[PDB]
Amino acid sequence: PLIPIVVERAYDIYSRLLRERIVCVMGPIDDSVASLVIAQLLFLQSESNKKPIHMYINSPGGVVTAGLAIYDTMQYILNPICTWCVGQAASMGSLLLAAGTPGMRHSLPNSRIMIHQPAIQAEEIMKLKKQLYNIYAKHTKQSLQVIESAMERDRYMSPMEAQEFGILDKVLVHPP
Amino acid sequence: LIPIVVEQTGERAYDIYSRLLRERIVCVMGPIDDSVASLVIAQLLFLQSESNKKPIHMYINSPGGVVTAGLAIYDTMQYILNPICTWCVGQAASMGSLLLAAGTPGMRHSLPNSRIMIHQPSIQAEEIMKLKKQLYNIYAKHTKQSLQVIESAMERDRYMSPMEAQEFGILDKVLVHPP
Amino acid sequence: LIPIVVRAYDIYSRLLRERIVCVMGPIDDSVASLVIAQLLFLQSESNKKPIHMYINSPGGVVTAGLAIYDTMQYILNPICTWCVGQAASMGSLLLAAGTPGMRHSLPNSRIMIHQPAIQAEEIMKLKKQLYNIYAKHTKQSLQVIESAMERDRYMSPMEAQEFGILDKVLVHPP
Amino acid sequence: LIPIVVEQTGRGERAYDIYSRLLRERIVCVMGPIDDSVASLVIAQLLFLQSESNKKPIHMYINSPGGVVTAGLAIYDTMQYILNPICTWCVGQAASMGSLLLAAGTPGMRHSLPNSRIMIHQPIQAEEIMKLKKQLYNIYAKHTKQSLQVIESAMERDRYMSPMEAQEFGILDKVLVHPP
Amino acid sequence: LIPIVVEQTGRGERAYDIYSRLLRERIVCVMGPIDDSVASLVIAQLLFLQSESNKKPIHMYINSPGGVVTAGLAIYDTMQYILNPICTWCVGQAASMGSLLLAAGTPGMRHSLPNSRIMIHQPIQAEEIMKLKKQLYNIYAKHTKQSLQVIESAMERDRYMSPMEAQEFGILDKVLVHPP
Amino acid sequence: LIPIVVEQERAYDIYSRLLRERIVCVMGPIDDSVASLVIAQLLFLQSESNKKPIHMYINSPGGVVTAGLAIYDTMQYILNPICTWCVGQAASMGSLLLAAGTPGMRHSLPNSRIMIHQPSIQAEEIMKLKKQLYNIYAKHTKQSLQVIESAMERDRYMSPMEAQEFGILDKVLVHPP
Amino acid sequence: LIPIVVEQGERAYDIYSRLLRERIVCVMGPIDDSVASLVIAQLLFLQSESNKKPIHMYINSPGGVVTAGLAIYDTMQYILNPICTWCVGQAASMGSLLLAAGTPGMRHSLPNSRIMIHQPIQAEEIMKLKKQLYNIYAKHTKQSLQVIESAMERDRYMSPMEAQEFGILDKVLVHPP
Amino acid sequence: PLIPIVVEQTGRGERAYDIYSRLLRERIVCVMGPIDDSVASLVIAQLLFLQSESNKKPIHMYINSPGGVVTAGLAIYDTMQYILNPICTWCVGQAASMGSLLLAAGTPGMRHSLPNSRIMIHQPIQAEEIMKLKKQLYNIYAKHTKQSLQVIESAMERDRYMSPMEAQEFGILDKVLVHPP
Amino acid sequence: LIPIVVEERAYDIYSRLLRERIVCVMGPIDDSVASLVIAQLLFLQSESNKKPIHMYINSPGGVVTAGLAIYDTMQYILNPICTWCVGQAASMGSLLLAAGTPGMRHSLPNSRIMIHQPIQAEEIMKLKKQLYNIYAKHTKQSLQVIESAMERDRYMSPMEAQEFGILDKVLVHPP
Amino acid sequence: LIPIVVEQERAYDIYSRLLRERIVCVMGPIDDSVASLVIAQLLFLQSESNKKPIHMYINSPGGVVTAGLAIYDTMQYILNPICTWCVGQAASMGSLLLAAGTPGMRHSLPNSRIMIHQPAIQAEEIMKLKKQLYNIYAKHTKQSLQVIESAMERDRYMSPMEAQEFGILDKVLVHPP
Ligand SMILES: O=C(NCc1ccc(Br)cc1)N1CCN(Cc2cc(F)cc(F)c2)CC1
Ligand SMILES: O=C(NCc1ccc(Br)cc1)N1CCN(Cc2cc(F)cc(F)c2)CC1
Ligand SMILES: O=C(NCc1ccc(Br)cc1)N1CCN(Cc2cc(F)cc(F)c2)CC1
Ligand SMILES: O=C(NCc1ccc(Br)cc1)N1CCN(Cc2cc(F)cc(F)c2)CC1
Ligand SMILES: O=C(NCc1ccc(Br)cc1)N1CCN(Cc2cc(F)cc(F)c2)CC1
Ligand SMILES: O=C(NCc1ccc(Br)cc1)N1CCN(Cc2cc(F)cc(F)c2)CC1
Ligand SMILES: O=C(NCc1ccc(Br)cc1)N1CCN(Cc2cc(F)cc(F)c2)CC1
Ligand SMILES: O=C(NCc1ccc(Br)cc1)N1CCN(Cc2cc(F)cc(F)c2)CC1
Ligand SMILES: O=C(NCc1ccc(Br)cc1)N1CCN(Cc2cc(F)cc(F)c2)CC1
Ligand SMILES: O=C(NCc1ccc(Br)cc1)N1CCN(Cc2cc(F)cc(F)c2)CC1
Ligand SMILES: [Mg+2]
Ligand SMILES: [Mg+2]
Ligand SMILES: [Mg+2]
Ligand SMILES: [Mg+2]
Repeated sequence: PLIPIVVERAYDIYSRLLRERIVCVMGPIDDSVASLVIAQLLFLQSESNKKPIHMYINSPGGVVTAGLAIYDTMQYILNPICTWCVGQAASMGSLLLAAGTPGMRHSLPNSRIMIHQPAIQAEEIMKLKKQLYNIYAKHTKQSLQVIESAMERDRYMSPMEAQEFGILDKVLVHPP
Repeated sequence: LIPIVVEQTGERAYDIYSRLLRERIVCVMGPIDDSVASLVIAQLLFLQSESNKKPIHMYINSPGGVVTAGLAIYDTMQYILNPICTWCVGQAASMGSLLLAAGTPGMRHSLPNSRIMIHQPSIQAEEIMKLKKQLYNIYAKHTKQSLQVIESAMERDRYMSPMEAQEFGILDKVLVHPP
Repeated sequence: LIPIVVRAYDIYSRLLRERIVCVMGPIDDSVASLVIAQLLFLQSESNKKPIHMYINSPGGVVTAGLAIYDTMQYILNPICTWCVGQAASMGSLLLAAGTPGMRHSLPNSRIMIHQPAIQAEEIMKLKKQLYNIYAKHTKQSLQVIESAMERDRYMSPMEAQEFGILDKVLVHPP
Repeated sequence: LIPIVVEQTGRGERAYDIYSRLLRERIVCVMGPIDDSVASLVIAQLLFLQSESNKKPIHMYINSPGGVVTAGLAIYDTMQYILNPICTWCVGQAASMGSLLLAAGTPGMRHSLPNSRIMIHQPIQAEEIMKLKKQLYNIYAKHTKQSLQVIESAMERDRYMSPMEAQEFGILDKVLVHPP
Repeated sequence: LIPIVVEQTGRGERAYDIYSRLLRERIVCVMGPIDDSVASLVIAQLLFLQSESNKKPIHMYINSPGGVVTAGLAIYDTMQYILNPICTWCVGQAASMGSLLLAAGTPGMRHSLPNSRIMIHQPIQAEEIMKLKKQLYNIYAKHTKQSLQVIESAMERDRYMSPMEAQEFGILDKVLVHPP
Repeated sequence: LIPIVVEQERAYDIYSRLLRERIVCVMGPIDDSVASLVIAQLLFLQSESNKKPIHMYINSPGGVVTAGLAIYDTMQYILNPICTWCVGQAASMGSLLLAAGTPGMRHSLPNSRIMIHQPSIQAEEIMKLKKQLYNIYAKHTKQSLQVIESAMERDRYMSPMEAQEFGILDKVLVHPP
Repeated sequence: LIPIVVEQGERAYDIYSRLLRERIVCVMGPIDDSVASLVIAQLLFLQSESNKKPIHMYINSPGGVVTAGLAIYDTMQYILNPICTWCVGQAASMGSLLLAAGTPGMRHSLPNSRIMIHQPIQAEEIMKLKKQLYNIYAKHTKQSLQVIESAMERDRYMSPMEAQEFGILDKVLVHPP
Repeated sequence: PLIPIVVEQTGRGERAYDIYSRLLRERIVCVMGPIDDSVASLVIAQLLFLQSESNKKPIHMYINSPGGVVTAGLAIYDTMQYILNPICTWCVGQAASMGSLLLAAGTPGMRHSLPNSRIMIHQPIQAEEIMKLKKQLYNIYAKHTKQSLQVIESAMERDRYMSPMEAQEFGILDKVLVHPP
Repeated sequence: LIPIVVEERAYDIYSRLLRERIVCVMGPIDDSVASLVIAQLLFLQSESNKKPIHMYINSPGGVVTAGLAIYDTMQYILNPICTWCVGQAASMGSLLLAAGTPGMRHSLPNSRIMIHQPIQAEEIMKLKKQLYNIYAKHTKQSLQVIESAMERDRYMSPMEAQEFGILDKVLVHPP
Repeated sequence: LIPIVVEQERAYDIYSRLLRERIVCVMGPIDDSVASLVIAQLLFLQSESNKKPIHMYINSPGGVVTAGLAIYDTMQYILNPICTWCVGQAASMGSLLLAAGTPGMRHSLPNSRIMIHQPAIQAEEIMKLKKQLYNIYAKHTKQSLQVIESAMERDRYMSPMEAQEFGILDKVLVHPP
């Protein structure tokens, strides 16, 4: 994990991407990742409350409450958010992908998307699961019944299938 | 420890990998995982913003690794407009050979003693097969071989020499030195 | 802790400014990557000035060693190789691959051409690549190389000189 | 934690870790076990110091239980390759390859502090192990001026020598309490 | 995490970690176990301080359970080699090699705080272990002014001395609550 | 080391001797291995006599729910009266087994502690199991299911007297009558 | 410690050996080559004692190694004997395949068991194994390949009643008739 | 992995055997799990014991193995050829690598698989030595399958399993059985 | 799990083989294996000082002094010793194979034999010289040939080992 | 796994059979556990006969000095002649035990190696133990303390012939006479 430095002032390359309003959600989501992503989103809003923010997602998912913290922050800030699926968006990753601004949810052609979810009481685990159903229903425009049925299936969707389902808007090979 | 080198601009000190990045060289050395993919993708996108026309060099010495991470790099290579020169040094196996093959036509290179493997050295069963079919389609597109030939070749647990890989359509040039 | 010398450089970076590249310890992909980056950087600083490669290595990963070997042949520069301590397995291949006339050992070094999850056929193909490379740089026949590599032993610098692995055994400069 | 010190130069004030400051005084430390990593660092320092001046003495401080023989021999060969006088100093102990480096200092310039201990005993195929051992015998014979027979016999004994005994043996020249 | 402090210099402000700042005041810390790495660092600091001034006192703070005997002896020999007066201070404890270093301070300049504890008891081949032990007896005899017989008997007892008892024994000179 | 005892002569390890007196021990955490052993013992004792009572000694913090349910189903499958005894504690699945003894034959010693709370696969499946537990506790305690669900949310133990009033057990005994 | 029991001359058996004597074979726990070897040896031994008498297979398993499960399955089909399968606790993955492979009419579950047909080398070989499972489930459940494939994609358990309706088992029993 | 005990009626009364020892009394030898020197030693000891009990009666070898150490597999193979007895081999679950070699080395006509087994002839010191061992395997497979060395070499390069029917056609086994006839 | 066989007396299968005068040297040789092999050889000599003993060898070698302890015991007892190489005999394993009674050293057809060998330096060389002397005695090759051959990191086939003088017969089945 | 042998019938593990022949093995490192066992065997053999020789087989790198001294003292305490045999090696405390056999009855096989060199307590106590070893070697070898001290400093092995000349053993035997 040596991070290359680029000259524009010298920045590590992730800090340079942040200057272009790009936030990376790569790898598992936990409280530490959520904290960082939230800090970046709030910083970018203060730099400009109108300019779009790009969120790059390559994630197998992770901790549900951490994912929900990022989701709530995405909705709290005013900015348009362009989400991009590269590699995969599974579990909480696909929720974040779906939560991008309508018209601005993107996937590359070979990505895979999973809405399936591969110590607390049983009732609390179900309450969290219902929160996920409600969020997916809101952003995909599918019924709760369809979301519940689809999330039970242990499978990935192609980008085209995810587009038809309402998780994303555009499948792009290159810019138009 | 990464050595530091000085470039004349006054003088600026770079670690040697950052200096290579300044020359439009991106390294894909070692196993491919999400962390490596993230770094390679960031570098490719940065280089495109510096110039959407100038070639980018991708050095590949890799046993492969995580398929979805490899596909993320592959999709980024196709997304950016730039010519990409791929170079096989040491080995390109599994996802490494896919990236090698995905360089711009005419600009896929190997050094003379490298070894290339398209075999994948041994989620639900159906999903594993879907990924495998995606690999077949990508190799078919860039090698110009049929799906039948690719499927048969990938079943064989072997490496190809650079000349063999050239004949197969994985690369274009086997170079001892510059022309 | 790496000492700093005086612009302030860590001592390995200072050696690199003097066109010295170190191949100390086991060779793996990470070492190969670093050595290759240094060789290519030094070529861009000057495609004519000699590069010094210091080798103290028990060997390591064959494909990583071959990546360094191919880079040594790719760049135009004269490469002076130096054996200090030992050059075994892939280390001795790199030593032998220096520019003719510029392959050196210190007097107490030891050199080994013996090699102390892939298919049997692929292991043999790699071994044959090593035979061909040693034959080319030592000027010995394939038969002699194959026989010598079977023997689990080190050569002294003088014996390695007679074999064609190196050119000069030096106590001090002339 | 390595303390940082400030030195006054021709270009102003510069901050060095204390080992880097010692290197500026032409002092090279060989403390702890000798392996390829230590040899690499010591060799780089010796070659750097030669380039700063091929005439000025270099001080080598040795407190070592020994270590890897080929790594020790790499340092030894570098000591002989550079032109500079090398003052060796035994502090604490010089055992196995450490005592070889101590003995390899420039004649007249091999030193020990009074309470140091020196060991020439040494605490791949059989033939190759013997070849290395014979190389050590030859090097000790050359620098101590003792016969091969005496060196071989002495190296078999699992013991340390005092600085005075090491002086009489030809490993070092001076046992010093303070400067003259 | 080591706090940073700011000093005013000829060029403006310089930031030192607090141990480096103490070194600028000629204070060398010997806290924790003594091994070759600690000895190397302490020796480098003592030699640096001698080069800054061969007359100004050096303060050595000792809070140590002891450690490696040859490493302790390397520090001891360096303390005797440099010309400078050395004030030793026992804070917390000085046990085994720690108490040897404490006792080796310049006569009149060996100090303890009131609640410290001092141990001269000490918590390779048999002959070599005894030779080292005899070196310790000789050093304690020299600096405490007690006979070899008394030192040998005292070192057999698995116990600590109070600062007052250590003063009476000849290990230290002053037990201080605050400056005079 | 398990001591050996002699019966009038045959030598048994002491647990095997207890088994001869129709005593089955459920001590420690419940997992598939414990369930297998307990089930084998219950079925063996039924074959020796389908009428004679079986004593089940329970000192358990609970454990794997499906393993506990396997024991529970076996207790209901065999015809025999089963006397359950709480010694030390019966928590989580342990208290379910205690409650599942034959009515009138569920016992605790005076200093035992009983917990019906479950100290904290897909979410839906975790809830299905939890609902199965509610139904079983309701059946054997004779409390409405609404009361069971509320009580199981409370992270606490009951004394033997409180567990008796709740319908988990029938008798709190210091010694035999 | 495995308790020892006495059978009537008196002979002392460990309790699992006593069960084997009653023609009961336990498949409790993860299935791997070692478990398969033991189960196969027991089935073949029981066939040699009598090629007509029923054999009882008790299943409490989360599944395990597919080829090991298939070795047991093939042995069940090879021997002539009627095989009564019993689900206690759970039968998941390969466990539910063995349950379903009992003799028609003789596949049983206790009331609180859970059954899963979902399944929690090169890609082509993994798919070939998966297709073998589809074919076996189709044969014993009498469902179509399409229905089996769809059902196996769903990460869920079935109740015993739902498994009965699906064709995995024949009887859900609280006690003997 | 507690091994059940079974009781047999003898001339002197009752004898208790662990179930594997009981199978050995019926001339059944198990090769289950990875093959290493320890497994080879036990299998070899059992084959030689069974030969001494009768040099004519068939021996059954049950194979469920991913393979393992090549020299250990070859030790078992050589023992199978050394004893005079007919050896019936049975593939249950899988026979991969050295496991499939042992399966193929059963007496002609007596090599069996159950219907859902999988067979692999692919194989998932100095380089020259590794090749010498590999050539020994080619020669053994050629002898027992009756295929050419060229066909064996090509087939062993492919990282795949064969079904029992495909293994039958290849010459690795003779019969694929659901139940006895 | 070691199977038990009945002869009534019940023996584990290795103990049954010992009743047939078979001693197994399978796996690495260390002091514990040497102790067991030596005890078995001495026991078999006491049962009969004339009847042959069979030693089965499948070993990568191991501790030199432990191997030499077995070797010395083989020479001490009067009995003919038939050695059998199954799988491999490498390093000390091949020394034991070669030390069988002349005419009674056997290999199965697919075994591999290695005489190459994959404290202070002087003591390591003394042990190595002891091995040279023992191989020279039992193979009838010169010290020079043994030293040269042991330097080569390779295995011999049974036929090559026969020609070298390590063994006498390569057998597919009994005659 | 220790093989079992039959004597004319009683079945012994092979080490117990050797003990029946008055053979005690000291193979492997010497620690308190090994000492305890050897001492028990020596005392048992003395009670069977206080006159018949005992054979001690030594293949040992040495080990704990006080444990070795416990065995040594027991060898001297019992009346019996003790034949010591070096097979493989006798190093450190192993060579002390070898040397402590009855005069005329200390044996080595031809390829054995013997080392008298010794490859938390206070320094003084370590020296006291070392002096005890010097005294014991002097007594049994008949060499002076000065010669023993000098020889023990040398990190080397002796051949059986050299050990014979030194006074550690009496006979180097290829086979019985
Ligand atoms: O201070 C600000 N906004 C101004 C600002 C300016 C520069 C930066 Br950097 C960060 C925030 N806010 C940011 C919003 N925050 C609430 C919050 C917190 C949070 F974790 C998530 C949210 F969506 C929202 C309360 C305080
Ligand atoms: O904003 C830009 N490009 C401009 C730019 C300028 C400087 C830098 Br540094 C990085 C990007 N894009 C780059 C393309 N990106 C989508 C994307 C994301 C991705 F992960 C892979 C892709 F191939 C493409 C969306 C945002
Ligand atoms: O960009 C350059 N050369 C110019 C240059 C200038 C400054 C630096 Br720093 C590095 C390279 N090349 C360097 C050679 N590279 C191919 C290559 C790659 C490689 F890994 C090994 C090789 F021997 C050769 C293709 C691109
Ligand atoms: O370049 C130089 N000398 C000049 C120089 C200037 C500044 C520095 Br920093 C280092 C060396 N040499 C130094 C000697 N080196 C060979 C060598 C290498 C080595 F590892 C040990 C040696 F004793 C000698 C070849 C190159
Ligand atoms: O070079 C010097 N002294 C001058 C000097 C000036 C600045 C610094 Br920083 C260090 C030393 N000496 C320092 C003493 N050293 C011998 C030595 C070494 C040692 F490890 C301990 C000692 F007590 C003494 C020999 C070289
Ligand atoms: O074999 C018998 N009963 C007779 C018997 C006699 C001696 C013994 Br020991 C065990 C059982 N049954 C017992 C009931 N069993 C089904 C069963 C299995 C099970 F795991 C739990 C149950 F509650 C019931 C089927 C076969
Ligand atoms: O020997 C027999 N049957 C007789 C018998 C008698 C007592 C016992 Br115990 C075991 C077997 N057969 C049984 C079937 N076996 C092949 C076999 C092996 C196998 F692993 C699974 C099978 F379904 C079938 C071949 C040998
Ligand atoms: O002693 C016998 N045969 C008789 C016999 C009788 C009962 C038993 Br149990 C074992 C062997 N032989 C058996 C064959 N053996 C050599 C051998 C050893 C071996 F490991 C594999 C082989 F194929 C052959 C030599 C001694
Ligand atoms: O007591 C006997 N022989 C008779 C005998 C009888 C039954 C048994 Br069991 C063991 C030995 N000897 C056996 C040989 N032993 C010396 C010995 C020991 C040894 F470890 C290896 C040897 F080659 C020889 C001396 C005592
Ligand atoms: O009771 C006896 N001897 C009689 C006896 C009879 C049968 C047996 Br078995 C063991 C001892 N003694 C044996 C000697 N023992 C003292 C002893 C103990 C010891 F550990 C070592 C010794 F050298 C001596 C005191 C008790
Ligand atoms: Mg103490
Ligand atoms: Mg709680
Ligand atoms: Mg799942
Ligand atoms: Mg493979």
